[PDB]
Amino acid sequence: VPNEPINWGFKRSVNHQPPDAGKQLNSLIEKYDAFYLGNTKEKTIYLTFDNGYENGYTPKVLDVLKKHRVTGTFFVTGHFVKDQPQLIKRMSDEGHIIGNHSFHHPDLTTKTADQIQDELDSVNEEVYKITGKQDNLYLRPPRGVFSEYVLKETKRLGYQTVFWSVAFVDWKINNQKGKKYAYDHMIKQAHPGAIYLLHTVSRDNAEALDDAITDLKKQGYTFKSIDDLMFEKEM
Repeated sequence: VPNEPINWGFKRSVNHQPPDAGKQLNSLIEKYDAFYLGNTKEKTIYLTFDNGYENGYTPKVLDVLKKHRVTGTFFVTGHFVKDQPQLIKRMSDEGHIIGNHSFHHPDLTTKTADQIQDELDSVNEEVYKITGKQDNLYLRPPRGVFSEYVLKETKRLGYQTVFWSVAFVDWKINNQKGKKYAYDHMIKQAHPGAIYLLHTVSRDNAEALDDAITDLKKQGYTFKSIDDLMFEKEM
């Protein structure tokens, strides 16, 4: 299979309609069971987070999710796990899902099968040492970079690759825009079956999320987890 680097990207959602990555990308991901949307036939949103390091707001994000009784899926890197053991424990104890964002967050298309296996297993290994548990195998390619080779290999390793349908610039520490910026994006880009990709390092992201969930729920949206997505898609 080809190993041509591919960066996950797509035209943003418009008019609250699910976005589409195109026929070529849709065919590729489906050939390997990867997905970027959940059930678009109901007003449901699946929250996911990418965690590479901590900037002091994840505890508040966890409090907000608990308050709204929403289950998040956090894709963590080796560094995050090693640096924030207590947070990993909270995610596990509070019913959240811990996804794999690789240990060193490298470009997987440049790693051999053996290297890929180690990059992923090492994260689970450390997570288990902390939680004594292990979630279903979910992966989010570092920097959204992948290829058919990466999808084929990770799937062979039992990993389900999870992309996204909503994301914005909430990861730039040198330019933290505030609550309104993030909130407005989560409301405007909302759509049935949306899988949100959020970060927890920018100023007021927890407060923006709190407001977004509150208002999205009022609109008639229900928040489900990646595990729920997988389960319901099976039945």
